[PDB]
Amino acid sequence: PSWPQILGRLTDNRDLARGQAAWAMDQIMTGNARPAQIAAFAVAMTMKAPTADEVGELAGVMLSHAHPLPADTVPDDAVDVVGTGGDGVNTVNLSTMAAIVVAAAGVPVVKHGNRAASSLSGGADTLEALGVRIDLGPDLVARSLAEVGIGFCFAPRFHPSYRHAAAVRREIGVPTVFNLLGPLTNPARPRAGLIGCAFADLAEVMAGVFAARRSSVLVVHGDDGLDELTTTTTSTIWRVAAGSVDKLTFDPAGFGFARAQLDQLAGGDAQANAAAVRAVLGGARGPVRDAVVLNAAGAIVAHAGLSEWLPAWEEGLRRASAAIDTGAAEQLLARWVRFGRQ
Amino acid sequence: PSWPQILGRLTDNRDLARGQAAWAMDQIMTGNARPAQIAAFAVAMTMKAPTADEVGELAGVMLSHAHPLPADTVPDDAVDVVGTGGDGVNTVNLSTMAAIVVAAAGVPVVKHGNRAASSLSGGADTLEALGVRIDLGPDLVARSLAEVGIGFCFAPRFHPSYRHAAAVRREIGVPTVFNLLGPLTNPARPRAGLIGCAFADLAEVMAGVFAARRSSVLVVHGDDGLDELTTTTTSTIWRVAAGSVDKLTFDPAGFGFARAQLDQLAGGDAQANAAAVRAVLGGARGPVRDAVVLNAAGAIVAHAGLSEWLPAWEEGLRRASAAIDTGAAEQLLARWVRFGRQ
Ligand SMILES: Cc1cccc(C(=O)O)c1Nc1cc([N+](=O)[O-])ccc1C(=O)O
Ligand SMILES: Cc1cccc(C(=O)O)c1Nc1cc([N+](=O)[O-])ccc1C(=O)O
Ligand SMILES: O=P(O)(O)OC[C@H]1O[C@H](OP(=O)(O)OP(=O)(O)O)[C@H](O)[C@@H]1O
Ligand SMILES: O=P(O)(O)OC[C@H]1O[C@H](OP(=O)(O)OP(=O)(O)O)[C@H](O)[C@@H]1O
Ligand SMILES: [Mg+2]
Ligand SMILES: [Mg+2]
Ligand SMILES: [Mg+2]
Ligand SMILES: [Mg+2]
Repeated sequence: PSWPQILGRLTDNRDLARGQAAWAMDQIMTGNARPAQIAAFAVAMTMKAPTADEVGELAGVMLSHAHPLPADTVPDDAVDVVGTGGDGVNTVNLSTMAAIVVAAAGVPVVKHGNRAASSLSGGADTLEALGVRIDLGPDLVARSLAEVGIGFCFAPRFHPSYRHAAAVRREIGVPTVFNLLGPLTNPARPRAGLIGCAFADLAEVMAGVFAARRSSVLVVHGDDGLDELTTTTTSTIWRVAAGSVDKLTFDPAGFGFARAQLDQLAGGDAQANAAAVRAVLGGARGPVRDAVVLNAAGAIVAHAGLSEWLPAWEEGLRRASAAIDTGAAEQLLARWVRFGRQ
Repeated sequence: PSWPQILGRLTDNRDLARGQAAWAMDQIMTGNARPAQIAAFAVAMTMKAPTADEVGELAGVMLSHAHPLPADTVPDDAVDVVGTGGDGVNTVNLSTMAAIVVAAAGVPVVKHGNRAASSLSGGADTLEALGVRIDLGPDLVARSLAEVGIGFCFAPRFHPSYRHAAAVRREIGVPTVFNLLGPLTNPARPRAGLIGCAFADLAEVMAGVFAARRSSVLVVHGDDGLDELTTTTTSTIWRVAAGSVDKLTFDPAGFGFARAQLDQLAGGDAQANAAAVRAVLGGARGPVRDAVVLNAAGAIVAHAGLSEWLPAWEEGLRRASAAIDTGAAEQLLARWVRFGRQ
């Protein structure tokens, strides 16, 4: 394989041969690619329209180079709650809040996360502001998961070889196929998740990658553009189960939720967003709670799919709400903060 | 304007707004674009499908930054004979040989040229092997043109600010929109030309750029893939005159030209291709001579267009053949060599 061969194929609008995307990614992640080659590949793959096979190869190479969690430390039914980001709306940290609630309902959560790329405060930034340790390596994430019920895998900590693509992605600015990879490369490799996708036309491709792994995942795109299940309108859900992908539209009104305005979900800096988390876990009613409960329920539905759509959602909403109302979610965050200080 | 705005528009498969392509090219030419940005732009422009407007903007910026020739030193009827290269056939240097013959026939030639990128020996390489000084500056090119009847503008000498782009292009190794720019950026700005294009689907775009300038040009693509008028089969000609383009099919059988095999036009290294030039100029009969006379005639037809198709060709073929047969073409090369030495 070569860069002229692979780039030529992509610029002729042809799907790559098996292994070529993987060759390319490994060149990038071993530091052997020129910035121009990285850029050309990212842009060419994006404009050609990447396939699930190709994206699966890219994610596969990343996982092959990632720091793994130690053996037998991740429950077979662990779940992720994470998105691509890049929706350009700068909301409160819905995945992060949902993840805490889900863990507090008793579902093991091993969350992939990162700092913001465009938003004011990313999930890692807000957790940091809350006193949660976002710097833990493999051993300690495994202990967090065992002792607290949730572990946070800070992406740069687990994916140091991905640094080689970092400057190039920033310099070109524009989203590419690489913006699909975050949720696909959780180093603990949980088999269930509620996965946000900001890019409506590529969500199906992400879903295809999870289907090839036989993951139980809901890939979600709010029809208002959010990489979350939204409360302002319907959401599109690519449901992944038993290796197949089913496309659905989801309306929260079907479960008694009132329509919200997008500005009701607006975020701010790390301190402002940390305060927003504290308010929801404290039992404040309103639009931010509703969106958290909705997304937590989605994660629980994905979890249930590891082993029907309507009762699953009803049970998910019931469990997410109870996890907040009992105080369990607020207590879990406190215990998480205390685990880190120890 | 910004790289994210422009790259975003292109990856959305949208034509650029007026002036955006020029903005981008000026950033590249001033050393202000990162290699990753250069590469992203080249690839995105190529896959979106460039317009004549866009390519014209890129060319315009290069000419703005190029070393010009001194005022009133280029004849108003000067002609170029040059192609994109990149046809992957590795032939003898047909444009270079044609240019010498055309000049010997009395048509002033200010040739844009460069070393090979893929071939074993490009026009510049073969001229160097013949003893011609290829790297002369504006003042001396102008003197060459007046005293010898031909001048050669070495692209890297006249377009020093293009070095950032040229480097990225070698790194990604695949043809892009930038491979159209050579024939479009002759620093002497001749108004006529015989212009080869290796890319059949983009020749019409090149022709459009020349039309906007109201040049008299034949943009040519051999139906065997050559960026030259071929003798192995028919050629497509985008004839540019009166600011309009019309596409023609051209068969040299109509002028008594026998079919050649592409193998008979095969080239080698600079010394072998220099030998091929000497052989043609020395009056050897055969497929190479035929191909040279045909392309020489084409340039003379373009020159005439600055002012009927078939009579123009007949006159061009007669003048080309005679320029060789009288030894005028051999003697002009000898004078060209002496000029550079003295
Ligand atoms: C995967 C990943 C690993 C290491 C660094 C980065 C980084 O870019 O800094 C990274 N990217 C993401 C990580 C997550 N994530 O959830 O951990 C989400 C999105 C992205 C992204 O760049 O689009
Ligand atoms: C324009 C130009 C200017 C400076 C350098 C280069 C280079 O790349 O080295 C260059 N490119 C070409 C120049 C000519 N030319 O006729 O002088 C022909 C083709 C090309 C090309 O790369 O496609
Ligand atoms: O700056 P952006 O590109 O817009 O990304 C915003 C955040 O979304 C992603 O994580 P995640 O879904 O886990 O965070 P969340 O809690 O805010 O939803 C990403 O890792 C960022 O932390
Ligand atoms: O390596 P390549 O990409 O295949 O290009 C072959 C040559 O063709 C172009 O010039 P020109 O038309 O003037 O040269 P010629 O005499 O060989 O036709 C280009 O500048 C190269 O010198
Ligand atoms: Mg999210
Ligand atoms: Mg989000
Ligand atoms: Mg040529
Ligand atoms: Mg050629």
